[PDB]
Amino acid sequence: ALNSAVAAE
Amino acid sequence: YTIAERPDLRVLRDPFSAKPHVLFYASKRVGGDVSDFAAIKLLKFAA
Repeated sequence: ALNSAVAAE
Repeated sequence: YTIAERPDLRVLRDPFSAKPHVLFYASKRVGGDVSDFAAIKLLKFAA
């Protein structure tokens, strides 16, 4: 999904 | 009701457009309204 690792999403 | 459509969902992955992102682009195409107006009747709740 969108935005790897760094975000909770 | 006539559902006229193209019977495939095309998925195109784009590693070329954005570099760290794959950006899956999926699409399918479809359409329709009523072809025979007599073939559907409705219920109405006013009076």
